[PDB]
Amino acid sequence: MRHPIPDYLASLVTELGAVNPGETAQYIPVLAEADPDRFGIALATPTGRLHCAGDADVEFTIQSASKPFTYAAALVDRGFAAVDRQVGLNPSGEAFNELSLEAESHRPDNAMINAGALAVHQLLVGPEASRKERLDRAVEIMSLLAGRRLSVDWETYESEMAVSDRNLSLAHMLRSYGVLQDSAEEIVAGYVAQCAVLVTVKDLAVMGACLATGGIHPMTGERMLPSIVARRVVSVMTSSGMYDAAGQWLADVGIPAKSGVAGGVLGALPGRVGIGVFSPRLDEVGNSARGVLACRRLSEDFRLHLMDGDSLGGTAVRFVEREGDRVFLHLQGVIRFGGAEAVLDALTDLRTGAEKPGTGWDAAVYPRWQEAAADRAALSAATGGGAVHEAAAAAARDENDGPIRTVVLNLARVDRIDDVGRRLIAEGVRRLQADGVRVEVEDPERILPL
Amino acid sequence: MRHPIPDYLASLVTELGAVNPGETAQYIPVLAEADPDRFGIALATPTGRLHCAGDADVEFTIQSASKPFTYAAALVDRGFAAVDRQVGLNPSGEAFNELSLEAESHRPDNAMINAGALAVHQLLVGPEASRKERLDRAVEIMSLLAGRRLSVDWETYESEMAVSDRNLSLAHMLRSYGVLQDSAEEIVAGYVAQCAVLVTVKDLAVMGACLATGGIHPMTGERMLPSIVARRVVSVMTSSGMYDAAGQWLADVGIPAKSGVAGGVLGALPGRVGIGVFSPRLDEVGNSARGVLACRRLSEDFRLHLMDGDSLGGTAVRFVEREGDRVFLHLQGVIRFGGAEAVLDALTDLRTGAEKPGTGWDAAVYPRWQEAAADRAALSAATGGGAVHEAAAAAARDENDGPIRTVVLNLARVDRIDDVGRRLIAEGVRRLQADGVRVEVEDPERILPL
Repeated sequence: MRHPIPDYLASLVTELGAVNPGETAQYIPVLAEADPDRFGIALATPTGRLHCAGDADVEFTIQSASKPFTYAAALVDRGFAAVDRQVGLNPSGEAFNELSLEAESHRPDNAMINAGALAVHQLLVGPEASRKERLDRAVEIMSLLAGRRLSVDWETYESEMAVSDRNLSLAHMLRSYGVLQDSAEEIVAGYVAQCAVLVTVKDLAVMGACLATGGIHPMTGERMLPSIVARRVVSVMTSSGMYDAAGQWLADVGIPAKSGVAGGVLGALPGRVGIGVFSPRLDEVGNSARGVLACRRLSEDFRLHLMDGDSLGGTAVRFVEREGDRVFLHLQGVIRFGGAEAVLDALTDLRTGAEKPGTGWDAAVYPRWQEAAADRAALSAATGGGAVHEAAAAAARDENDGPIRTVVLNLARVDRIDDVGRRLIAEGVRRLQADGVRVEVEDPERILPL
Repeated sequence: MRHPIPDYLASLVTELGAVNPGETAQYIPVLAEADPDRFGIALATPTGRLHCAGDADVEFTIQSASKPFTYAAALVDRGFAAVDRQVGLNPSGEAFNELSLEAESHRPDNAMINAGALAVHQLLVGPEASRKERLDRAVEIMSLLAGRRLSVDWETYESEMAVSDRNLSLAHMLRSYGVLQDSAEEIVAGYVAQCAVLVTVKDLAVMGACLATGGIHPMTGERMLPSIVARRVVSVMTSSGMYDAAGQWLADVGIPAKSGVAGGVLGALPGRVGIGVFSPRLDEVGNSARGVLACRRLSEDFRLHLMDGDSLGGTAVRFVEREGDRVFLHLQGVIRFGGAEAVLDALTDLRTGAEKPGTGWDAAVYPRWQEAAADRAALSAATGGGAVHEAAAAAARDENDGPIRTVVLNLARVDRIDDVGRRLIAEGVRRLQADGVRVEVEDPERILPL
């Protein structure tokens, strides 16, 4: 059988491809002349899968879509403090107002706008880095997430460098205020080359997947960026990626994304998917007309919306078996606060101490809640509590005859766990032993420690 | 053993409670006189748990935090089309500019600002609803999610009704532009009473949990609102809840939230938690000083950030066993696109047709990717692919001797599945049978159908 997702993409391409409104980027001859009859799309999954359709192997300059990647590198190369002092976090239109730098901050609004991107480039390696080191540091970060050595299309670079008065304007203003140190020409040159890096709809998908996983490369499993750094990048994509229309975009689509004037659109939905879309023509506000509509389709047909929750929940608890005197509690999935939290519910739901719990709510006041609670399997199916309820069960009819003396924690089925999970699950075990309960942790591939 | 989460909350209360900067809402005597020495916090989980600390049982007028609830009711009572024609989706400051209504839209920016909240109230039941029907329709929606009959503090209502010139101003302007039909006095009266509804830190937590689950009540499991309606509410909370500071807030905290001038703060992080915080004093921008700082603490200590993914992923696949000629594929958790997607990977990863797959990537170009792929168990642990890889395994060495003829899909361990999951998993099964493979669906509590 053939995977049905790519067939969905092919249908979407054909349906939305029935028309092609808008225009190709006019302010740069090379892009205005590009072939408009192109439309491709790709989805890179968290686990390493790649679905596509249409022109998804056609290279094009990434332009603005490169902004979240250089921001990432700047954060790793200089640290938050140095970068935040130069780049802000507020949404705004690309139209520039000097008043935004007059603030006691003296820094452009965010990293998605040109002025902010020029400050990011300037920060790329260190204060004593040359023009060349910063350029390939840019090319390097994009290349490392794309999984292959990328190149700069000098034809576009030269084409744009000849009509770069606006960005030179932005760079000179930024210097007067001290956000740039080197020359306006030098920083603008590096950013224009940066925007000229060539990628395909599939490179973007994979690059976006790196951000969606929190920094881990989906095709290898190695960490390319620290999760805290990726969180900030996807955060700014959502609040500023679509400028003044971000509010409308978050609600109707709900996907962190950034478009580029060459037709490309980058998407990255944490924990679920990396998206790459390509369609030359732009709408009245500068984005890829079909590129963004296609994102809206993916969101409406699949509910791939940042506000549509998809958590591990109680499913972190694979099962709870009360063999006899000992209890077997197995865990699974990627454990973070979500799973760790449920785990703590399981452990606590065993009577390993005088059970004088704090319901939290007055049963007398909420008769409905008590009734619903009376059937824990039903309520657990309606919310999504996995096998956590098997804990109250083990401590149920089974405790009527015999106390629990040993608890085995098996983590074989667990893929990974962050520090938050580790510290929480650790504490839960520390408190078990305190109840005079034996606790043995069966962890084949030592994952538990910090 | 005692659950460690509430102990964390108690520590946080004591730590952040060491100081108490800001002022109580001054523009309404009753609130300016309220006792500032109060600080409580509560967390309501998706599965029905409630952790708390400090003054979390003290009632206070919900004020602005009521806005996302009336918006929800308006959406259900009138439908998106009627409501969107009166209320926009763009962020903005509470400071009012007439220019926002002059747009061809002729509607206030969003539902979080007063002007937008007044339009929401006006729409509450129907065009022919009385002043009274709209007031209790408001009280009703908040009461239904809080799980108990709430009441209006008329003392605050009268106190505020005596100094409601600003909101009357907003209501009269909205009438001139046709966003309100009834009198300015009537709509303002209903909204001020609306803001006077009394709730505790724990009511908010639970009310917020209703939004975080996509509309399902955590203490009962019954649907209080349709998921599409909750998605829109949490979407606007994130983009407009914190006004012009939403960008900064999304990045540093990442929690959909709204504060109220009485000291309360509502939080709702899809799929993970409903939050309620109370702390009378407000900062220089009108929010609960400690209320918001406490949200920042929860986000930094637990990584309870909208951009920190927590997806079910491959864990939707509990396990894949190749008993012999038949294969057993069990599923678990709350299946949506995330799980359904992985399921489709499992099914496809079996050779039930001439295996001429589309790698998606050129192995020659990405030697690293091929190597990593060579060890599917390792790569599946590094990304978080659950037991989906057991599919390629069943179709592995095992297929060297004998083809697969029957596939059993067990959904007993699955809690629930949306339409997206149903349609996708359905299609995957339709395509299996097409390969001449027998497919038997073991679904005890008929969940599959649409």
